[PDB]
Amino acid sequence: DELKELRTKTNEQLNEEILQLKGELFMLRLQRSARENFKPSDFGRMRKRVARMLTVKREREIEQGVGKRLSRKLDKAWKRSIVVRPPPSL
Amino acid sequence: RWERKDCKPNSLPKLHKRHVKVGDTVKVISGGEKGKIGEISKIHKHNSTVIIKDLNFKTKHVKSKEEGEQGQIIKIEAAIHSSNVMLILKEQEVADRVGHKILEDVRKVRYLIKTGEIVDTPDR
Amino acid sequence: AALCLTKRSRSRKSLARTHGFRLRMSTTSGRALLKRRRAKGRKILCTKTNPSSGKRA
Amino acid sequence: LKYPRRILDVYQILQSPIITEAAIKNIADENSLLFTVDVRADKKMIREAISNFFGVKVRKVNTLIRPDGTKKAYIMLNKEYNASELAKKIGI
Amino acid sequence: RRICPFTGKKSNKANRVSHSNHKTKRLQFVNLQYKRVWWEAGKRFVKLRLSTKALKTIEKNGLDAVAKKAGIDL
RNA sequence: GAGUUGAAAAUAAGCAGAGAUCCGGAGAUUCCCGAAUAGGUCAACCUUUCGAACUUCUGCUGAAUCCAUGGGCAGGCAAGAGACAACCUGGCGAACUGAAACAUCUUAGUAGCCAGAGGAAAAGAAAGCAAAAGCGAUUCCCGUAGUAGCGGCGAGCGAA
RNA sequence: AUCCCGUGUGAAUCAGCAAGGACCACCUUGCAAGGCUAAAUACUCCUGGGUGACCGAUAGCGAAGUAGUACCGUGAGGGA
RNA sequence: AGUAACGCAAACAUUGGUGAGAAUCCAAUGCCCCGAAAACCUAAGGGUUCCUCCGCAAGGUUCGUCCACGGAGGGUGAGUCAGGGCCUAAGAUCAGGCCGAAAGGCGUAGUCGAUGGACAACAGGUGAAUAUUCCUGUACUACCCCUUGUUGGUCCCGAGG
RNA sequence: GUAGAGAAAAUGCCUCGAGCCAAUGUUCGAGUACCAGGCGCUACGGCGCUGAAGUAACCGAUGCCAUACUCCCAGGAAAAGCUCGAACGACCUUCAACAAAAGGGUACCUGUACCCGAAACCGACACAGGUAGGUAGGUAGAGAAUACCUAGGGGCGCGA
Repeated sequence: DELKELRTKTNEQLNEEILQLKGELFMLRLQRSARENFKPSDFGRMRKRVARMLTVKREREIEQGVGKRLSRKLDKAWKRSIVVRPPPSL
Repeated sequence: RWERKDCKPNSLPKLHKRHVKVGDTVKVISGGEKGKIGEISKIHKHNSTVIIKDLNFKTKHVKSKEEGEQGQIIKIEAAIHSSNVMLILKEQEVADRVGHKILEDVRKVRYLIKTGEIVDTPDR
Repeated sequence: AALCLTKRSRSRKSLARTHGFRLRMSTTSGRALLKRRRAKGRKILCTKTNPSSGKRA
Repeated sequence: LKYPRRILDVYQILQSPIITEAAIKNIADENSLLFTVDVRADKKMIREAISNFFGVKVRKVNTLIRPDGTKKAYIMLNKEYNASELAKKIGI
Repeated sequence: RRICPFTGKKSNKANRVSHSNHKTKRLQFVNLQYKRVWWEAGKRFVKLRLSTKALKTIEKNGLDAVAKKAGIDL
């Protein structure tokens, strides 16, 4: 059971999939208040999946060639502009 | 009790390593109830403590409910150390020492040294 | 006249400048003090205050 | 170019609601409701993480640091939107 | 510092012996001195700070040699 | 090679032979203060057009004599700036003490402080030592020698 | 004597110059005022392996549990 | 040695409660004391002591059901009030500059530094703990958006204040 | 106004030029609330509905005009905001600003609890000590003293 799909995703789909992950994770955190307790099974996975996405992107960035400093700057030029979106689940 | 906490190489407790495996059919070697077959059920791998079923008889007591109601006694079966259990198969009903082989395939398994039986058996 | 009591409710901000970490570091001697307070192994190696809220309950 | 008072990632801005009886009274009282935000949040970045995560226009964000370090944000939703019925889809 | 740009002529650590042979410490230092020598290659003066030995030396050996042997100008 | 989600027991769901827990080599992320580095600052903060100052490189090229310059301006790249147990080199360098007092001397060029650097540093290839005979860059241990010698020829220091 | 430094004068270079414990001769050694260089060598906050006529709970690290902790001092610092 | 003491000479008394236990907690009724305060705010400081519910081992110079003590939850909302985002005094740090065994010293433009100058909110409600912060009503300041026009800018600058 | 170029600085003339300065004052804000007092509930708090009058004379400030004014010598901080404009400086109704609807909307961080002439702050103690500033009522009094009291708070934590 492993994610041989992120390495197939290009940049864009990878990115929006990151945002959607963080959203659905926002909702999971939100559910704790009203105690719908399926989270422990499948909370950490969500959290522990965004990391995979980030790792894949950095490797891709690396073959292409950018310094860590440059990558950091690039990340900031992206962190700065992002609009929260409701999660797909409704 | 600090004198007996799990020992920690940099954020983790050393796991030791024991010959016995879950679902094993063991004879108690020496301690106490010497010479009594059993099926292990639960291995505490840091202490080498192993509870085999229906043997060790601990007569505890439990306050059940919040008003002092019930609290009827339970009888739990507590640990026994690992160096006190050998293996048996019902066919060669006899204790033995473990071993190893590399069978014709790649995999590598137990092999009771005093007999020809195989401890690993099927995968499940 | 107050009884020979050395410390009075002086402002934390005023105290910080005199013994503040920022103040402590600038002097050549001050940096030296940090050397020792770390080689011994202290944890609260100053007395400071913070321009937000100098306390966490 | 315009940047946010700081880079907090936006999503990390809100953490959990507050389920105290008093907050229930405020939901049922003012068209407010309480959030618990991490310390590096604003009235811009909280005022612009509810009008873009619940689809409700917000009126005020009275936020306050809390004696132990974390932050706590009363949000007054504009009257046209009504508090309790919104919190019902949230679970409160 | 009191160090000739053109020679490492430092002060001298020397104790001044008295007549009872009582030795104080008396740091002893060069007569390096404010002048303004006429750097020909720019037709123009430069203001320097010169241990007189080094002044004699520039004259005997010219200036620019002294310069590169210490690497000083501009 | 099986069971596991750190300490202690549950707790909640999970993951794993379609290798989980775990152990190694290489990676990636590494919020904020701190050399601290965008600017200020009461350290872990605020204001921020998002990013020091020193070298270096490429361009603009003050002053007087449009000279030549250096300085300044900019776009550059990314190297120095901190840390250290003891050992080492350098600079500054005490005193109580011993001399049955004490100014020469001795503790001692020790301690300490500052400045560098290394896993070792410093020294080093002969304008050396020798002695009518020979050696052959440095650095250490033994031993010559507590001898020669120096010394209010006192306390003591003491080579080759 | 050699050896490096402050002030001022300030040689010759090989049918020369320096040293050979003032200095002078003769002889003998080496030849300055430019630079670099491994080992044997001193060290331990440490890591791995082993050993102990070393301690074993006011001993051994000050410290066999949130030990430079509690506490005390404004502070350096002291410290169970 | 169960000895001195129990921290001022404002002063307690009752009835009825709570409780296993009342001089010591709660509520009355009475007496009394401060009132340029033994009152109400607020700068500093403290830093969780505030509130609610349990608890009584140690603490309280007695007692204890009670506490500023232990345990678990909870709490402090600002365009206007205070500070920062504005300014600068004493002072501090000072690029470059000068001086100095090293560190570093003197020093200019700059940069910080308010105890000071610029600048805009009041009344009444609410409530266990917040209210010039929340609510009601009426205000004020700054920046945009809309209209007509003039096209002429903002800075560095020289002046009033 | 004009004379030595915007702006004051200095010169002179002149202006249906005689009023300017500031707390109070009026009205709206408040045809409103607010309220003593009524009638029920009550696990004796609480709430409920109603709710009249809401005016004048005295004295008086250690607030206010106010850095009015007079008198003194010892002769009393600065820089920003803010108001006027020259090399009408780079830039130009595309990026601009003003009367302006005083029309519509928006409005950044940090502190706020509790003590604060203190049992929790500084004197090591729940210490007959100390701690900036603000408000300042009645009777008698010259008075912020004193004496007795409103508001509010307390009866001092061993007793008989």
